[PDB]
Amino acid sequence: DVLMTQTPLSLPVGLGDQASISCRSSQSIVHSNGNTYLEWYLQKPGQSPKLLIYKVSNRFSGVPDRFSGSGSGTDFTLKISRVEAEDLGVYYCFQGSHAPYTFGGGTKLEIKRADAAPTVSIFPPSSEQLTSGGASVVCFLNNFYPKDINVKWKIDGSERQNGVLNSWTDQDSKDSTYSMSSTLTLTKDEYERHNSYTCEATHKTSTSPIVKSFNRN
Amino acid sequence: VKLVESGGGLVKPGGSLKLSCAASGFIFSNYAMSWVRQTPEKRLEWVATISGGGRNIYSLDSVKGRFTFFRDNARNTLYLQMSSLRSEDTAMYFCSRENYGSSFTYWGQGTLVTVSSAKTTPPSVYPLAPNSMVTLGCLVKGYFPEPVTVTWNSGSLSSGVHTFPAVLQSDLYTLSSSVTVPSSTWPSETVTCNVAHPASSTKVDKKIVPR
Repeated sequence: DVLMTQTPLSLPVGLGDQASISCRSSQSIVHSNGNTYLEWYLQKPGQSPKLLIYKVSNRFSGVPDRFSGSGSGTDFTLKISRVEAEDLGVYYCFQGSHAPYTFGGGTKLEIKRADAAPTVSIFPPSSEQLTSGGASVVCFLNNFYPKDINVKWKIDGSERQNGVLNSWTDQDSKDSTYSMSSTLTLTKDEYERHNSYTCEATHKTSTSPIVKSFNRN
Repeated sequence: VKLVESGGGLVKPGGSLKLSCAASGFIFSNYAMSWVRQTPEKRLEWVATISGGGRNIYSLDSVKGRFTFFRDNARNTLYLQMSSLRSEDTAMYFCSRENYGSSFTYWGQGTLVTVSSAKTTPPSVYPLAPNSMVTLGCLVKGYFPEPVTVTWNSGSLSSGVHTFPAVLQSDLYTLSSSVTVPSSTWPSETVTCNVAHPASSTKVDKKIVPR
């Protein structure tokens, strides 16, 4: 089975700057008929993959001139001359010369923008949820950059690791930002047992936490 | 060139499922078609390819004996018959058309297959309520399998909206959605999150009211 690797795994790059993605095969992918069926695919968030390049260096129809392909034997490259926001997503190489045909594992292209701080909201549970014996507390951290962030829950001043679920968006091409959700799920009995609920968020846009909080009253 | 896949859904390990792909916009019998899948870790894997006339069929070895592929050229349709499904087969399945020089030239929207023993379960939907802007959400809790669909005010509100990816915990998915609107228009004007889950035929419209 032929085998493809890509580097880097993710690639941070500014608008208008340039980018290069490498693809290596574990053996030669020249077909007996003489051609090299190496193709590059781009999958934008929430969409099907699209063809960019075929037979190593041929731009498919409609694809911008900013994309170019090169390589030979077992090493290939996708170059992007000038990065637009729409070009954000996952890039996959693929070889179609040798059964079973295979894809590389993907390379995330990340648009580097000016740093941004999260906008923190915190939400007590609904009365509808309490009535049925549950109590979820939700924290939104919206529209921040870069993607690395630490979040922690404190209940009456002490930390809580247990029963905390976290979820990140992919990067938005509108702005070039990330959001994340953090949820703390408890029983109504465990929730009524305390008063002060707090998420504190740490991010390189500040030396000190951003804290939202509420009192069960 | 339009390609539209269907027939995806939840099935127990060992079970069977049939997928369809309907094509239009071209002489269907002239082009080879392919099935390609994407796992939840987002790896892509080729599954099979079938020639225009349907005589030549090439496929992955791990699906030999279990998956069957055929096409009706009269009805402009391609089929994948799955049996002996395993949890590794869980994936978005994509049909796709070949073209001189390239392999997967036109792709469909895909159809999600979930292989598992968890029971189907409809979501519970709960309002999240709490400066010139204000942020609201709804929590869609305890549903299975994926996907759900979330719009705000029946689609009349795309401007400042995002949905976080769902998270699995103990055989049930949980997801949330935030909207941001001007303070002066809420509560005064209403905000309503609309959730649909086709796998249970559930639709819930949940109005965000202030506490």
